Amino acid sequence: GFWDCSVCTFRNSAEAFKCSICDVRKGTSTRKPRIN
Amino acid sequence: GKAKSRSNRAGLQFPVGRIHRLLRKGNYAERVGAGAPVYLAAVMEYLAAEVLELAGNAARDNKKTRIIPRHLQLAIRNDEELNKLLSGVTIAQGGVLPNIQAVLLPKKT
Amino acid sequence: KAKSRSNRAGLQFPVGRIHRLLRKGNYAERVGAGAPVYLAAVMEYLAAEVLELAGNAARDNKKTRIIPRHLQLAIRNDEELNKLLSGVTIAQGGVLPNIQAVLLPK
Amino acid sequence: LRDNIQGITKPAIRRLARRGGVKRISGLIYEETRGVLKVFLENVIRDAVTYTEHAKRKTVTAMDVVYALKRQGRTLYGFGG
Amino acid sequence: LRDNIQGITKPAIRRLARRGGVKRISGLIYEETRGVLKVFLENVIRDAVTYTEHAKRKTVTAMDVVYALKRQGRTLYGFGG
Amino acid sequence: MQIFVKTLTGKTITLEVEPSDTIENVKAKIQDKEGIPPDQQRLIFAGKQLEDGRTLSDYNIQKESTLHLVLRL
Amino acid sequence: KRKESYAIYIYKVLKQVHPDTGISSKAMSIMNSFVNDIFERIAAEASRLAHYNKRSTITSREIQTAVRLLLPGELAKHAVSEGTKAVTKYTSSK
Amino acid sequence: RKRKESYAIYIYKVLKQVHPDTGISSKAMSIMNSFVNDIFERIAAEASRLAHYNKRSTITSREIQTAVRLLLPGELAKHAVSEGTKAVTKYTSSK
Amino acid sequence: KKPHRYRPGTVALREIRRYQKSTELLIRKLPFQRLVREIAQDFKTDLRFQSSAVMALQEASEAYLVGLFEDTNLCAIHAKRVTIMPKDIQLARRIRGER
Amino acid sequence: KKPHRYRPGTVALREIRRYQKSTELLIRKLPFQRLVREIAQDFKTDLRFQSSAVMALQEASEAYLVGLFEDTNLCAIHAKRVTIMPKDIQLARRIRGE
DNA sequence: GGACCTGGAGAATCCCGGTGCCGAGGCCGCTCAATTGGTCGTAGACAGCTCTAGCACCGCTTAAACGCACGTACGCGCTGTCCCCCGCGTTTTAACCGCCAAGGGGATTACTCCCTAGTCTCCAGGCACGTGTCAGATATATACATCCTGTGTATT
DNA sequence: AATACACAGGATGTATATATCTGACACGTGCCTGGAGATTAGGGAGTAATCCCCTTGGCGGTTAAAACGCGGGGGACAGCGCGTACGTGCGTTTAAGCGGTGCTAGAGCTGTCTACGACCAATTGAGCGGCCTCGGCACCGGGATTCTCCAGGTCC
Ligand SMILES: [Zn+2]
Repeated sequence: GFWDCSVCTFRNSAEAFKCSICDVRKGTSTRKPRIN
Repeated sequence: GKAKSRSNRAGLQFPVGRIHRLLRKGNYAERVGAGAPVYLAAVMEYLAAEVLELAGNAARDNKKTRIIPRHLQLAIRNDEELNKLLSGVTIAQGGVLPNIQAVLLPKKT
Repeated sequence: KAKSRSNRAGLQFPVGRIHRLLRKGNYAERVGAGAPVYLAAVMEYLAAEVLELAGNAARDNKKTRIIPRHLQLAIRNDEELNKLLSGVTIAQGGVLPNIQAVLLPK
Repeated sequence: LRDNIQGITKPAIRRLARRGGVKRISGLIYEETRGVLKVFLENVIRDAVTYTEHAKRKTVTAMDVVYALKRQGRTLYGFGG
Repeated sequence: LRDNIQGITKPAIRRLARRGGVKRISGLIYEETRGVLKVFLENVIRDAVTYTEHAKRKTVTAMDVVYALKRQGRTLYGFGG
Repeated sequence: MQIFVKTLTGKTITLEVEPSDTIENVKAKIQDKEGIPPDQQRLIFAGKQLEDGRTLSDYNIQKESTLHLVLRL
Repeated sequence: KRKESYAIYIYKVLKQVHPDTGISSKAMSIMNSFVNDIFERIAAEASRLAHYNKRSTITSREIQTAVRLLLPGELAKHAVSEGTKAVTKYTSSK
Repeated sequence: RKRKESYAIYIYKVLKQVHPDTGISSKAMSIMNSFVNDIFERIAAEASRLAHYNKRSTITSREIQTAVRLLLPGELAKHAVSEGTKAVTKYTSSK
Repeated sequence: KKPHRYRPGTVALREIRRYQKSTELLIRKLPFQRLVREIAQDFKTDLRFQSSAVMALQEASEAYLVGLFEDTNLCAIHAKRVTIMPKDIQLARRIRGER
Repeated sequence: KKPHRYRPGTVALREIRRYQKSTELLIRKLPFQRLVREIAQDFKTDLRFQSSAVMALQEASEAYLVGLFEDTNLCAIHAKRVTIMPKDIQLARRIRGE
């Protein structure tokens, strides 16, 4: 599995809890991460 | 037939009947409707689920299984709306976020 | 052959009206006997204090009536009243005369 | 109804500054004050209009404005309630 | 119980300032911090003992302190309520 | 070939490239326009991090492509 | 459509303290709002005290403790004295 | 020995439903309990005031909805309103 | 010959005393009404307003702005200046808690 | 020959990081408890305190002090400085509304 | 010669294993609070009507907003000095952990009875209209009060 | 010979007195809804009595933290020079504001009538308190890597 990021658009590993590129924290199922 | 608790009927986990009793005996109005405890239970369940999910993801990063106050503190202060809702709350044994002003830092390229 | 409770308590503020407001205001299942009397007395004292100060302010200003400016002056110049009313704004009240020392030519 | 924020003219902002006790004013204060006023009004009017919507009414009254201000720590005296 | 306000020692105030993010501290900060802490404690303990006396008790509980802080605008999570 | 670089700042930088061109030249063009060295440049497209040793055609990049730039220091 | 307010009582208190002084309509509205605010604050604090203490009755002791918790310094002392005097006068007369 | 109710088991059930393999400490559970209590009391007080303003004697789902729309920030309020509407609709259409 | 010319500072102090002595609305009423209608237009269409509501909005807004300018002046004086700049407003609003 | 000596301003940053990552109590418990008992003496004679009461008081007081120091640091940086002085504390307490 | 650059030494923090204690977690028994079923009154929805007051438009004064010119005072950058605070060391000091002992007071139970909710009857206090005088706003004319520029002349 | 400084005079601005005239406040009148008085009755709260949990006072030892002293460097604060960006004032330009008239949407009330919530009694399962373990997490120890800092080489 994986989880896409709403900021960097880069797919992140399923067992990862932040983007390894844009450092944006993993978002909740309902509310997505902000611009920054 | 068999009794069916209202919480199971509404598809919730929080106690609909207990919230109904608290509304009834809490000096809020003369009467309390039927759907008011259901709506209130849904709202509280959602607001607790969001915090618990973020705190779980925060705890797994720290290579820990047990949730502590620090994870809750970090999750609340890093979120914007959650911080806005809880702006006048102090969490015991939560600490503070890491933050140092740029002018105090040493010379950087 | 009926005597109002306000007259018996020695008060100018109503007592039965405040008892009704407490009873219908969703504050408890019961309302005692002396609670409206105590509440009315406290409210009357506070109003009397504010009115005395404002009336003194207006008279010294060569007026007969009381305007919101006098209320604002009396409220903001008293430390206890300012603390009690730290979150309230008065319409058409103005502000106290205050200017910083370093802004004056000397 | 467009760009009506510009109706708050520079002399008015200078007048409001004078009542606060200010002597010298920079040439970039006016935009900041306009932004602050716009955000404040957005908050209060949002609260007032949702109070009006719950009452099943099509008119914003003074009581709705006072109630909106009261739930923000900005109690107002002199318009009833 | 004669003079224990001095028990809040200089290293403790320095540590609290460090957690606050302060790099350099002047030598006159300690008296100011002591006074501010004394005033805050006076207010909260006055409210707590008022609640304690009303309930006809002789022991100040955790709920008294939580309620005293709640009325003052600083709610506390992690002790009940 | 026209490509837009949607940097996380919010700027849509536009550059001209060639379908068989290497990623290194595309990176160098940004340094020509902005000044960000290719070492510090990170390109994101369809969840794939491009490498200077490959080419645009190797990543199935078509016309009117949109790219993202991330600074990693 | 009989609306009601505290106007006549405030006027009577004013004439009690200052015999030859008037009051404008907007000052009247401000004093009305002040009275309503004081009433609601003290009532809410008394209700909270009753709920905390596991009781369902608001008495004069609840109001006294609410006034102490809400008014600062000399205001609280004078209000407590006034309330005690009013209650002890109301009780002695049947 | 005397009963003292709380929200512990429901918090734990929601946690297990979201994170199957994560526990909670005692202080964290107490903090979550206080959070739920605070939210309940806030919304109930707002609904009470808003019902009293319009000279009404009962508080219903509409008052709770308006209180939620008043007390929460944007996205949180929207999602909570959606959740409440769905829960009430499911509750009604079942006997 | 040369017309009388006050030095920079006297007219500002004169205006400070004047507007600290009076209690009238300082923003023209009709432009503020139009701004109020503009802002509310994005929350409900064909809304209508009572005049007293507009007056209450204006009173509260002016009180808030005067308080904010007072805090800005205090912050400017702290930084050893006489003028007010946007960073002073930002510091006051950051310390207050509005951001 | 010269023993190692850090330049001024480096141990301070280390302390800042160390105390910004921990969540313990920075004041000794016994002196703070004695201070609490002294302050409460002026209101009622022969009072008694639950341990949770003293702990809650200490946690709240430390949170308040940390927030005050944060605001003080902002005020000091505003005036083009690095060192905090009582003027900054007073300005912070004036703007906050205390 | 001085500034840019580097190398080596040293202290601090992080990663990796290994051991041990107690707090989270699931179970068991009970008991009381949620649930089901039925009855009864009224709060609230819905329709109909009246009439205030909110909106739109026009037309004319006229104070306020606007644009431009000129100069001065204040914001900002740079430089130099000195004393205060930081970092490290050595010697005190009292916080902290551990046990033991005593009793004040929170917590609960049972009993009695006074106080408040609810009801009906009666009537007067408090509110809505209507009316009229005078406090305050507005206009006009002197008269006192700070602000500014220029100069005599005494000091240096 | 120079330069500051108090003084004198012009000049705006503000404070004071006087006439008038208009609308808002203060008072009277009538009536109708809401507070007062009497009577009933059920439960809330006071109060005595008991048990035992938790708070307070005491003593000993171990050792980390607080207290005192010293040397120096980075920062706070004063002083000076420049220049540009606001403040003041004048001559046009725009649009707010006052008064008036006309339209009708929507608040505000009144009258019906039914669905919905309160209240009570019985009964069954959800939820709480006490127990008993184990596995996560804390602590110790050791080495490995990261980050400062000054002593010399060399090039500009
Ligand atoms: Zn990302």
